[PDB]
Amino acid sequence: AAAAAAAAAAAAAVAVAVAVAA
Amino acid sequence: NEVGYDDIGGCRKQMAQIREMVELPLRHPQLFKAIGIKPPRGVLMYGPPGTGKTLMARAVANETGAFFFLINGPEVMSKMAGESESNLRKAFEEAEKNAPAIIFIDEIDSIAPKRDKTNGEVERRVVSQLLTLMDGMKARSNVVVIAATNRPNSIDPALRRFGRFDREVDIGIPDATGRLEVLRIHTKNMKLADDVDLEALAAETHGYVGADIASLCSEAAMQQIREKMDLIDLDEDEIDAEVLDSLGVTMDNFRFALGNSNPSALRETVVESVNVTWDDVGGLDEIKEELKETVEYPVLHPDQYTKFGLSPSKGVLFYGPPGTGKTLLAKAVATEVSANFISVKGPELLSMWYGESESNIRDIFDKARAAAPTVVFLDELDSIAKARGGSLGDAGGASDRVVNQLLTEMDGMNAKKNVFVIGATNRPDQIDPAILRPGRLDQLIYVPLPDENARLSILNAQLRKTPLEPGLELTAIAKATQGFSGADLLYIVQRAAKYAIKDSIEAHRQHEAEKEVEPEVDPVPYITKEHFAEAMKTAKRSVSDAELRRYEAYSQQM
Amino acid sequence: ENNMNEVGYDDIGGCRKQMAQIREMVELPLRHPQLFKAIGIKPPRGVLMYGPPGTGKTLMARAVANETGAFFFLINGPEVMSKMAGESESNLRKAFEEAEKNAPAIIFIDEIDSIAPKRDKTNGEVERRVVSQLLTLMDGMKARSNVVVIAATNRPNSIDPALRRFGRFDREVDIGIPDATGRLEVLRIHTKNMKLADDVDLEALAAETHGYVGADIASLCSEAAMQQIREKMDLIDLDEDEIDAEVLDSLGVTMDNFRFALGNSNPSALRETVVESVNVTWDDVGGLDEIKEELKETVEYPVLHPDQYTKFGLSPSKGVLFYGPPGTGKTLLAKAVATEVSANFISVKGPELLSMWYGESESNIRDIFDKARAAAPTVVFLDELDSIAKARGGSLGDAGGASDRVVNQLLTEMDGMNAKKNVFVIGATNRPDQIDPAILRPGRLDQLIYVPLPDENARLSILNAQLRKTPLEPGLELTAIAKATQGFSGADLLYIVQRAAKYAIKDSIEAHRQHEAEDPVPYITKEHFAEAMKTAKRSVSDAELRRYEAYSQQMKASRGQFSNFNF
Amino acid sequence: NGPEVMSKMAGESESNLRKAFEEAEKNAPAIIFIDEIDSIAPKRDKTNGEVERRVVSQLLTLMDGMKARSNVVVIAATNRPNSIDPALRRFGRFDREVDIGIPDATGRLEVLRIHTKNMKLADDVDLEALAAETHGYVG
Ligand SMILES: [Mg+2]
Ligand SMILES: [Mg+2]
Ligand SMILES: [Mg+2]
Ligand SMILES: [Mg+2]
Repeated sequence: AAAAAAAAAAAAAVAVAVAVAA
Repeated sequence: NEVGYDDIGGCRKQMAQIREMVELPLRHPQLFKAIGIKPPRGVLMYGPPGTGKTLMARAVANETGAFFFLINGPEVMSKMAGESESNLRKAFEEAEKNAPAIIFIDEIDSIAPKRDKTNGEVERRVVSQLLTLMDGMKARSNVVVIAATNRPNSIDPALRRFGRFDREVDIGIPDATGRLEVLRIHTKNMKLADDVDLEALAAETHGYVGADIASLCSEAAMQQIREKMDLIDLDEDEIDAEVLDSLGVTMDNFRFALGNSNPSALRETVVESVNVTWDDVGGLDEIKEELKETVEYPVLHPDQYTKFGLSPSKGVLFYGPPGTGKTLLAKAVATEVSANFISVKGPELLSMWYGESESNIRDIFDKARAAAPTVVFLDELDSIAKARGGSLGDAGGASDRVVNQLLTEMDGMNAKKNVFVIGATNRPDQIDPAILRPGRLDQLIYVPLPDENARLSILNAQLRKTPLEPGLELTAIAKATQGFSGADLLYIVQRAAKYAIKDSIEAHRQHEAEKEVEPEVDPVPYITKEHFAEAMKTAKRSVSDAELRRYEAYSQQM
Repeated sequence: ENNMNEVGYDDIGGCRKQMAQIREMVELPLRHPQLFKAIGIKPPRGVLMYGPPGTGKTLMARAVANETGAFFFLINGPEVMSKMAGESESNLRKAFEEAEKNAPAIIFIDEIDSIAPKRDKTNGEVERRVVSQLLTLMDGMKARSNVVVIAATNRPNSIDPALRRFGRFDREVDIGIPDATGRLEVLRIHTKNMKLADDVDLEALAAETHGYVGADIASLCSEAAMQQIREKMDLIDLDEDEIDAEVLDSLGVTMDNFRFALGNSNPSALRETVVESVNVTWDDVGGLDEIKEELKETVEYPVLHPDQYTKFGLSPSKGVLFYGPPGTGKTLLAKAVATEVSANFISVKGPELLSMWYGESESNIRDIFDKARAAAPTVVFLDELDSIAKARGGSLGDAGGASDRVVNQLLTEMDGMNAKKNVFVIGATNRPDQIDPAILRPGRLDQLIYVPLPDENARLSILNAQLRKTPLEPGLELTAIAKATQGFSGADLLYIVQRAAKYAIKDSIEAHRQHEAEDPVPYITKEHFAEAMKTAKRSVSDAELRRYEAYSQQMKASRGQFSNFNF
Repeated sequence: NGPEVMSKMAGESESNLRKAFEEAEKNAPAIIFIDEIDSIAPKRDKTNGEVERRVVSQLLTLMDGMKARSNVVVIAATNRPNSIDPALRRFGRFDREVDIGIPDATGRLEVLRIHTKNMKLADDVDLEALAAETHGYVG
């Protein structure tokens, strides 16, 4: 018989940066 | 069991279309040959859940004596060496060999995902086999397939191409009249009291669709049954007879039902019921009348704009200094407007993942438009609409993309399915200029600092459920409290109540202390003049003068 | 005797309304079918149980299974799925057919969240097939035949919207935190079989319990019993052979065991964010009599005296903000409130709550305030509000206005679409001019208490509080110290005391050194203070003091247009 | 190898690690060499990917537990040692973090002598001058 399979690989996240107005 | 055309309600145009499509090529093939057109082979159905699509399919299966064969999307696959192909093949073989039958596949999205989106090998086989058999069932073989999908965007376009599935039928949601007949259909098999007037019931039922009306009816019946069971002492051992013929659902049951129910679409974002009424907001009367008129006129007097051929203004933005009942007005409309209401806090939508944020904005706006009419309350607009600038502190313009998506999905508003956007910001200067468009949040309401009579209204409306002295005049405080915001008056009254509580509990445990070694439980059953004087001796102002100056300048701009 | 342990409707308690709703829904269509044919409409045959963990959902289901005489079939969530392709749907089909055919039956779907997430957020295949098959089973042709489906969840928002429509799950019951009477009832049911001494007072225990739900109460009882066992297993030996019959009886878990277990345990929600119980008492905080009495007055009555508030029909005052020069003792007052007051305490630092990811600060704030209102009544201490409350728009260059979104989130969360039953925010800031204008508004933080530099009698009170445990010289008088210190703060007096202790310990260890070479000092002497106050300074300078007094007098000027105000 | 072990599929990276360890203990007393663990064992606190948490937990468990190891030794190599969870950097997992810095001019002499031990060359060239002018090179 042919079996099934579950799969969950990854995603994409977002970072936040700080700047200085010299 | 016994469901027919009488059972179906609303969607008369769609019902007539489906009736033609399913009867004419099956009861009159000779007429189709005579006119000279090959009758269609496939029809798909889509729309929000609970619109009676499956009910309609059962009615079509029953009314027409043609042989029927039910298949459900997720029920055609198997395990033994991919017998799913054999299952579908044998289904089609039985449908042809038995009679000029009719085949109905429900929830095709379960058995027809986009090729790229589904990963695996058995899915490819079943989808391709569905394609080839749907092609091979020729026109002269007198069978037709009916497709019923809850979500139309979950199917690859290859199944939608002309010649396999050409006729679409957007069932959608019913109108007020459609809701009226649905109520009549549902209530024609129960003992209804005389005082029921379904026209009003359809005037207030707004976001309910198809099945929710049945829920309302059944739950109302339950309310009547419980109201009449406790009074009669219906013992668990006994059976009552004389009560049976007297049970009748009253109007108050339906009022209870409408007050405690929610359209299934809005079930996710339901907020717990917090009582607010238009009499509690004493001040800002002109704003109250303007808001009620502008929000109710499209919902009760449509004909005026149709004769005028104009689109009444939709958006509005509240701005003003802190604590002047803006959120209170939002609560009041949410409670006593006779329309749906979805409030969202600014920061809830943002998230760390990529894309989900705007997807959530799409979800909320889709939900708002589906159960139209609705009133979207945007509190703290100073969180989403920020001056983009060249600051570059954004995460790749994530805020910028979110605001642009909100602009694109709120500016594509239609006169049909009216959704009223309520704005509320504390600092009006940091919102983008794009929000003042006539087609987007046009109205600009300013909530000013209250005056003497407004302040008196605030006090008397805020202490309605409050025991007071008989000989007390509130004009003096109004003359004294000049720049005092409503929240500050709340502070004053709460402090006075606190002093009253202090005196009450002091007298209480005092009297008890002499007791150990009924009368008046509270020797001070209401606040008193000296309590108010002591609460007012330590009162403060809420808003400084700089905020008043800057808001006055902002108002002076227009 | 499994019959004895079987839990009826009597066992479940504190949620009599939901109990009645479920009991009628399950029995009336199976006890008075003629009545339901007479009314005209059919009953609902789908219900969704939801609520926080440890409320009684599974217990409620067990009671229903024990009481109702119909067939009962149970389906755990993940149990259906199997590796081979297309068996889960087979499991659902066989379950449903056997349940329906074999007399009228009750389905219970435990942890539905494992099955129906959203139909569009998942990316697998088998799960979408299980949800579609479930939808078909709920509604279609011959959808159900005298069968009703119950589901239980802790996060109902992760459920497919199609499941929350009439015909699939008609009614949603909300089994939330029990009230004082509810917790009293659950305590009574859980203590009906153990042996109690007469001294026990369950009413008081329900009174001081503020957020415990169900299993929390059970845990309290169990641990108390264990403590009693560890109190009466100390007089008796191990006795591994067997236990004598004179000790097994007359155990009697007394009320102090309950008090001890309540003082140790915390609600099941708060244990994630439990803080150590720093030991402080009201006698430790010298001076500031009006501030301590005001705090006690505003915190203990709304939580203990709701009848009067209902009588007058006004909501209580919620917020409070301490502000003043550093070291006057605001954080000390917070410590006292945290340790002595019965209400729950959530200690959070100022910038502790920020986070690297985008929007996760706002999620963290939402989680903390939802947690606070979940186990209410609670008091939340926001130390150094000037870290979190910046004047909006002042920072052109920033991380995308993350501070602005944070402060706006706080503003809406402390005042929004919330019942606002019992949440007390305490503010403590050493730079009160930089706080956002809206935070100082009444209705959010209405009480601005200035803690000025202590007066001579207040410095004397502080000194008496700070030497309440140290052994002291009989002939030593603090009045000279008070008369001599004028501009000092409480921290400075603590510094003087610590210096005196330092000289005392130095002399003690030296004298012990000579003693061993071949307790001399019973207490601190006068000369230790004479030499310990020669290195004394003032912490806050005149500039900061003039700033704080200017702020206070600006508020007092804002207090204008007040007079005798005769009525 | 560093990144070879990790797999997108659920429960394969840890499966590979388990297979490697069991065969290594089965065959004979042996030495393992997990190079660039930093690509296998990042900070659990700062990571979001579930598979890295899974592999680091599996490594922690197998390296120390109930009768974890029996006459086996393991060696790790990283280019930076800070980006690893502390639980790995205690006794019983990685005892002593021995450093290996840039070679000295002497070390340049020995490495050149090793390199030239089999390559025929002119006699004029001198190794010490080459090492002195080869400053900054490594390995
Ligand atoms: Mg259907
Ligand atoms: Mg507001
Ligand atoms: Mg449970
Ligand atoms: Mg402090």
